[PDB]
Amino acid sequence: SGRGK
Amino acid sequence: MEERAAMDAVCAKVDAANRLGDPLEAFPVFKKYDRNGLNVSIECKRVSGLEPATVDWAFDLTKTNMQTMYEQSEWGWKDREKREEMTDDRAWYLIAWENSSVPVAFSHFRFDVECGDEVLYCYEVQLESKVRRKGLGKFLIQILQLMANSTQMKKVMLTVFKHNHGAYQFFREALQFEIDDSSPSCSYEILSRRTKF
Ligand SMILES: CC(C)(COP(=O)(O)OP(=O)(O)OC[C@H]1O[C@@H](n2cnc3c(N)ncnc32)[C@H](O)[C@@H]1OP(=O)(O)O)[C@@H](O)C(=O)NCCC(=O)NCCS
Ligand code: NA
Repeated sequence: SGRGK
Repeated sequence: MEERAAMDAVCAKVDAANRLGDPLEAFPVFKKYDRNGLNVSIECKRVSGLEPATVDWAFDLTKTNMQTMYEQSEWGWKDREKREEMTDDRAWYLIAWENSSVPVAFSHFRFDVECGDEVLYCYEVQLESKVRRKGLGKFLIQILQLMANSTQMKKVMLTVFKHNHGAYQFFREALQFEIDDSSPSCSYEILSRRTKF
């Protein structure tokens, strides 16, 4: 879920 | 491969993928999932191609499933910012329909550059409780994997919460995703599964 660094 | 030419191909492949009419058209036999009491049709569309009601349904399902886990992470839940992300023009959707009227599962993915590589980024994979643990999720991610092979992405990547233990096992163990080098290893990890060419 989402796009972390 | 010369650097400028290498950078050009990377951009060329990502742009070519985003110009596709229907990426699922390369293997239309994956437009049906009929296993384990599930019977579903699957379509692949740019977010622009979805009804406002469907977009709301996706956002809603994601929030219902993920909000607490977002609050337990460094990110926190940010409604407007999650809406922006999921309605970005570059957003692709894989959607599963139980009847021609009922959406039961989706994935938000994109074709993009990440850490210099052409990748298929899986932003979301979200199912209704009732269609879970029936192979649909695994089916959906294989579709992403086939598309990555077909469009010449280097991997399928995603972010998973360390406290989303079930999803972590799904990706890491059942689907054999690795911990990506770009992973902080933070309350999350970056997972990837390479293409084979
Ligand atoms: C996580 C999710 C996408 C997996 O899809 P799914 O259809 O339910 O899972 P599958 O049927 O394809 O499971 C394949 C295997 O992965 C494992 N697995 C899947 N979900 C699991 C869970 N919650 N806990 C532990 N293992 C799990 C199992 O080994 C499973 O095989 P099995 O049912 O024979 O035991 C789905 O259950 C879901 O939508 N959860 C809510 C939203 C979410 O957390 N998404 C996380 C993406 S970041
Ligand atoms: Na997800």
